[PDB]
Amino acid sequence: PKVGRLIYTAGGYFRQSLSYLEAYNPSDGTWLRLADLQVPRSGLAGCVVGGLLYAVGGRNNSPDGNTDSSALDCYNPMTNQWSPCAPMSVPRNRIGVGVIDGHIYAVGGSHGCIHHNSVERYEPERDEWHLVAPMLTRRIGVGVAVLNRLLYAVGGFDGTNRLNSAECYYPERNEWRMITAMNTIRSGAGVCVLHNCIYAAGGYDGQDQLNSVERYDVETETWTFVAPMKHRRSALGITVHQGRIYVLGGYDGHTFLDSVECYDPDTDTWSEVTRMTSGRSGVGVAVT
Amino acid sequence: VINPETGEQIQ
Ligand code: NA
Repeated sequence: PKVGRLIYTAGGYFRQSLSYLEAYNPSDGTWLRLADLQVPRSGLAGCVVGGLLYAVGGRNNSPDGNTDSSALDCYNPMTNQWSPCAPMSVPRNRIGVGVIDGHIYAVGGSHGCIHHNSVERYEPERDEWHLVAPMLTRRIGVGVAVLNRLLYAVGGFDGTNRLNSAECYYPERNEWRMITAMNTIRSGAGVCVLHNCIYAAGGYDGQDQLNSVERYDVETETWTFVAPMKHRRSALGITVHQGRIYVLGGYDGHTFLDSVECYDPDTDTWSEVTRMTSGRSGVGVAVT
Repeated sequence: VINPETGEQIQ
C-alpha cells in the first residue's frame, strides 16, 4: 500500500564505532538497511526536524585510534543520502539532544578530558549553531526530554560522580533550574516524554547496569517507579512511537544487547518485540 | 581499558 513512520537507529558500538543506519517498522516487524554514515560513531544522539533525521556529536572509537565528533550530519529519507552541516562549537561524545520548535539543543557530552556543561542551539533554516545558558552541572551520558516546550536534562556523569540530579532549561528566559532528583543514580540512561511525563529507563548507577524505570510528573514534582524492563541495559537508544516507548540495545556489563523492549503505559507492561541485526551500545534513535 | 557504562574499550 504505502509505508508509515519508522524508528531509525544510527551508528553505535560493537568491537568498534559503527556506520549502520537501520530502521524498524513497528507495524510489520521488519528492519531496513539504509545508507551508512560518512564516518562511523558511537554515543551520538538522534533527532528529527521537518522530515529530516540528524546525527549529532558522539566519537569514532576505531581500531586505529579515536576522535570525539563536533559533527552534525543530516539524513534525508527521500534520497537515502547523508549531507554534512555546520559542526558544533566543540566535540560532544555522549551528548544529549532535544528539539524545541524546529531547533536542536545539544547539551553536555565530553571532548576527551573536558566534561561539558555548555549547551548549543542549531537553526536548520540558517545552518548555524549558537551557545546558550550553560547547565548548572557538567553532564555526559545525559538523558534529555522536551516537555511543555521546556528541555529537561536528567542524570549523567560530571567527570567525578554519576548524578541522580536533573535540571530544566527555559528557552524563553534562557535559564536553568534544578528539579527533584530521581530515586536512582543513572549515567547513560534512556530518557523521553510520553503522555506528559519524563521517563528514565536503565543506565549505570556506578556499580551495576539497571532495568528499573521511573517517571517524573511535572505537576506533583515526584519520581514514581513503574514496571522494570526485562533486561538490564546502560547506553541504550530510546524513542516514543505510537504512544509506546521502545528501548534499543545497550550494554549490561557482560554483552552488547540486540534486544528491543516496548512499554504500554495503558497496561504498565513491557514486552520484547524484536532484535537488531547486531548488538550495539550508544546508538542514536529517532522516528519519522 | 574498558568503560563499564558504554562497554567501549579505550587504550
Ligand atoms: Na544503529
